[PDB]
Amino acid sequence: TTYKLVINGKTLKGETTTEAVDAATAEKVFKQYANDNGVDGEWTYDDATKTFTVTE
Amino acid sequence: TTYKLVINGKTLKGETTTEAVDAATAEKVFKQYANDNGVDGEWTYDDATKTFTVTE
Amino acid sequence: PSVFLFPPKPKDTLMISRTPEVTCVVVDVSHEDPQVKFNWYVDGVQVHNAKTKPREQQYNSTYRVVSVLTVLHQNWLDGKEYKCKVSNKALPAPIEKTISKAKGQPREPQVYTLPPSREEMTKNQVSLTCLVKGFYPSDIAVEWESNGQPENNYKTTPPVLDSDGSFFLYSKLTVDKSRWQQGNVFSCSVMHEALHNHYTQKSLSL
Amino acid sequence: PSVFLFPPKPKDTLMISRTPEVTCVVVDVSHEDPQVKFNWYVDGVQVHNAKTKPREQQYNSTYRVVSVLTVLHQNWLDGKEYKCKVSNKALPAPIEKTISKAKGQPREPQVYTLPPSREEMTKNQVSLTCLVKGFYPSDIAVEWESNGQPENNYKTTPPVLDSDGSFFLYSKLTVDKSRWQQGNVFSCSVMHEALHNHYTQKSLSL
Repeated sequence: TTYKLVINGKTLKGETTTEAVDAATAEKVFKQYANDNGVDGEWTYDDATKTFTVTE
Repeated sequence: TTYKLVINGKTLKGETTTEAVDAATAEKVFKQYANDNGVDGEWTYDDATKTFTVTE
Repeated sequence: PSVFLFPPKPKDTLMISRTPEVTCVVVDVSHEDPQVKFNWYVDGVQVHNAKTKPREQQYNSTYRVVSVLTVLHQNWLDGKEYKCKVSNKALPAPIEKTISKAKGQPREPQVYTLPPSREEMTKNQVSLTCLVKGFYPSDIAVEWESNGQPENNYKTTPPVLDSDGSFFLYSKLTVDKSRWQQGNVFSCSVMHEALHNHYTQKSLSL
Repeated sequence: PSVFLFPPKPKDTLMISRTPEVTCVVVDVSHEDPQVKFNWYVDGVQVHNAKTKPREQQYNSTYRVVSVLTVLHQNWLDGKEYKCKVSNKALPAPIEKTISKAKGQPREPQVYTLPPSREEMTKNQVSLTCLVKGFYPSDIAVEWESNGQPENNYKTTPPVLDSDGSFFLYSKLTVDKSRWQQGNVFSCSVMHEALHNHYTQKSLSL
């Protein structure tokens, strides 16, 4: 459990976490946060770190 | 144009007409009249006569 | 060479004013042996000039003989057996394909209609949806019409198998937002073996 | 014998946390000649241990060798070319199948949601409908979820071609009438190449 998102987006730099089952129900969570904020970019994981990355 | 329907149904005997393009838009017309009335049966045409027949 | 049997189009069997046709198609015909004789037997008895019609079609490097038997709405609908019997000197013995209407207790379909999304109204043309769920067999056909006249700009997803053994299809008709707002009465007619009168038609209006 | 190429499952390419795999399948393998060597080249360059994995499957009276190359989400999505190169002594020369992601300017899909019919409420379970129209390419995938959790009892009609070159699919999620009335928030997530963030999710509540 527990995945964190990294937003390296235009004029919005930062990070957040989410309690989830599978990684994919992290993606759908963060990814939504991402459009709730107007971030739009490429994405990445990294099970080594259980992380996600948005790069506008 | 002009097709007529023959209802030989249980406790409803009679006939009617309808202005239509193709025969099939007669079928859909009468056939609806048929369920609007609670007639339910087998159907027939007869281009010789441009007629339809409901036989409960 | 090979034979291929084909069943009538759902609509051709469910509407009386139409014509159900069973299509027998022969392939890999070649050129020195094109005399492909046709035998059709309905539920056993042979139906000679049942209608029974053929015609040569040249291509590839083989011919393609095709015969077509006009069926009887009620027989097909009562699960009768259609037999195409192909014979021709290029073969050792008669080939025979049979075909029948799907078997199973028929489940009358339910037909609901839903208007556009409050959100799709922002646009120029909106979508009228017509649900037809819980039915079997999967052979069915939908159409749309507004006041006594048939719309055209519509599409209909093929039947999909639902989790309860019954089937479900969605059919979407489109319109300039104006008619939808003017207050027009759209109407999705559904045609099916299971319904009363092989027909229904549920409305839909603002 | 014969080779058969297969593209990743739409969802495997659109969700980062997943794995896009291109599947090469060899058939009519026989028994005296099963050494079917595998060559995969991504957009030209050869990708050796790209992952590249095989394994014997005995049946019929022929084998069926299968290799699978783990693709890169962005490449496939950028229309890169995947090459499966099969070779084995039972053949005169190398066979090569290529495969690519559909081509065309992508049309962002629109996602509307509609509640049950006032008429289907009379029943025990009602149907939540989720429209996704006007899109291309046809590769897409929908899912549903209520509060942070995924429902399951749902079905999704395959994409159908609409009259304007765009595509349209309907996806229907079911529920005991109670939850629908209790006031639950259902939510149809749509995943697509064209959307912002390869994702959207529109709600739906009483």
